[PDB]
Amino acid sequence: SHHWGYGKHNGPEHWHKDFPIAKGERQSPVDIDTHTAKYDPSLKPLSVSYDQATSLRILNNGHAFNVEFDDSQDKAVLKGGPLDGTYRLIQFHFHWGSLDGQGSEHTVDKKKYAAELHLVHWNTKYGDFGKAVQQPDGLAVLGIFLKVGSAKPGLQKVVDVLDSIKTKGKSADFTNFDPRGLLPESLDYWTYPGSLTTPPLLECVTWIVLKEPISVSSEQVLKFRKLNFNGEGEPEELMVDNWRPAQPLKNRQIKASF
Ligand SMILES: NS(=O)(=O)N1CCCCC1
Ligand SMILES: NS(=O)(=O)N1CCCCC1
Ligand SMILES: [Hg+2]
Ligand SMILES: [Zn+2]
Repeated sequence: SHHWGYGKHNGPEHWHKDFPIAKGERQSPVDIDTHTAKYDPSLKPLSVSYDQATSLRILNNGHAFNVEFDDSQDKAVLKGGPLDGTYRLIQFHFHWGSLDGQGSEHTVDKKKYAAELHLVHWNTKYGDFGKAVQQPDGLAVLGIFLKVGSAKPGLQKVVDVLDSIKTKGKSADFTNFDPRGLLPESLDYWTYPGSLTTPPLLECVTWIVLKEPISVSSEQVLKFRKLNFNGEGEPEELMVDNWRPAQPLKNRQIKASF
């Protein structure tokens, strides 16, 4: 069978035929118009508590790679900001381009970054991820832009395992990785209600998008671009341009923490 992806024949313009929510009222990503976003003094301080994070594995899922965490206890959590309660880190992944001038999902005044990091968390009041994605406040995704410049030292362990997970369905052990090494200095952010940016495109996400990008080197992003969408032994389809473009804002407001 065919499957959704990022090519001409199965990319974002096709997703609505199997995932009609693709044309919904709270789809992600969106363009962040900085002049229209409003400071919200009701936002509480944002709390990223990752000191006890336990990474387990890295997986090439045929769309991106996921760095997976042990979420059987509150070992790595996001709280505060726009969030009510506690959200547990389950995985992170990236979206990136074929060229440095595109790759992000969110845009900032229509600016595209080279890539975007998504740290995915689920609301512990719903007990598991699968139940959380049946809820309008089930997930919180912390989004971080990547620009090309100086290397991000904390990213290099991710870059160096990618050769071992080149093709779809390959995984590798990935213990003792500290995701705090992927953050910028500032936690200043924009927030809005949205969706998963991949099928099934479920409208369950509180998005928290940091204003400050991280810098990664050209060499680091070049290694992202050597991954494959295809499986082993299949003709090579480089894993590039695995981003969804901006969707209509509709009846939403983006709030700023700053
Ligand atoms: N609607 S979809 O899931 O993106 N896909 C399009 C290509 C054929 C298989 C279904
Ligand atoms: N790209 S995303 O919206 O962060 N992600 C959340 C977890 C499920 C797959 C989609
Ligand atoms: Hg939902
Ligand atoms: Zn994502």
